[PDB]
Amino acid sequence: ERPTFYRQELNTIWEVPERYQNLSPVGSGAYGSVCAAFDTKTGLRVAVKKLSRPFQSIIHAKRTYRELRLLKHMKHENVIGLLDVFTPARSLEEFNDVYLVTHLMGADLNNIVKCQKLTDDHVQFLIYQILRGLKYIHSADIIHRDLKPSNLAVNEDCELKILDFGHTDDEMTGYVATRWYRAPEIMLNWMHYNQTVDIWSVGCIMAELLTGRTLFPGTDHIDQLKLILRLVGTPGAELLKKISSESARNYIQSLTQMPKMNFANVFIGANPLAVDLLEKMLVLDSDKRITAAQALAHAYFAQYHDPDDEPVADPYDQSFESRDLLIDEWKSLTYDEVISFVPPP
Ligand SMILES: Cn1c(=O)c(Oc2ccc(F)cc2F)cc2cnc(NC(CCO)CCO)nc21
Repeated sequence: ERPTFYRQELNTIWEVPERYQNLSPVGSGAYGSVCAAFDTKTGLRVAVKKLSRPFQSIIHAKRTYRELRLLKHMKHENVIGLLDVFTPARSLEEFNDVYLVTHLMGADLNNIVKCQKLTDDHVQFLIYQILRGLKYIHSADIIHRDLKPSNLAVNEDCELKILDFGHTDDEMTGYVATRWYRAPEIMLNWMHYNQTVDIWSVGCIMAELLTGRTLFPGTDHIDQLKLILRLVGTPGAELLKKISSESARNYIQSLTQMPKMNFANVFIGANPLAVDLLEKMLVLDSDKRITAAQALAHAYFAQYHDPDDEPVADPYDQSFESRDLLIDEWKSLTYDEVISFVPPP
């Protein structure tokens, strides 16, 4: 049955089912503003995202469909999930707004690191959960592509969820956290990239949790690359071949060759098992990076690793990605997905 909706001006008029009370602006998220609220039906504190102009263009309509598809698929402890999706619309003809509901999270990882070192046990637990969530995400052939501490949310008990999985040129420019966790092959568009871009990001995050400091705080793309290459060495012939961009490969070759540094001398005092994992994650050749599944079985996570409690995802059909459709067709697909939603247990 259709719930009763009530109206409220927040951020824009918000029209939500009565179950959602005490709506309070919480800021911005991916492609829309977020409100905290109390779900009287479940007793949960929730985050409610209203999408801004979900169907104003083909790009927007497809993006709307994409986010809804991704959130409906994800059913994992360490990945943001969909508690509810609703529209005040009674039909496709009047359908123009989409609201997404998930758990309200207490803080992001930026708030926790706060210029300070975490204990080795904290790093173990936090990275373990990230890799557990990434194993799940990657098993569905989904790539986050933009993992960073601000996308990693935690509750009081340090229970972690990954948000915003699956940025303009300007916001990737300069001394910005938006670029600091990006694998070099995506930062400078070396090649058709895969899942392991996210493992690079995990290495950057893990090192930051260990030192309290940004691993590669480049002032720009070029500065960041030099920072990266100083640690991991300049690419060898083998990797150079795989750089399908003639232009990028040519620039790479202009740089003075540097050997990989000793990670034990970079990360003084750190668990040698942590050092070892960082070495396996922060490999320039993405083909050779440790995967999430492999990293979970690494000795560093001995006290958390359970092969029987690290689930994979159901198959995720993303054939729509290569599909060209009109606005109203993307809208109709989105509508179907809203209508068909079944709330989690
Ligand atoms: C920033 N942000 C979102 O963009 C966000 O996006 C959504 C995704 C899917 C969805 F169905 C609904 C959403 F709102 C959810 C969300 C939940 N908790 C929190 N809590 C934050 C504390 C700030 O009060 C800390 C983590 O940033 N922030 C969120």
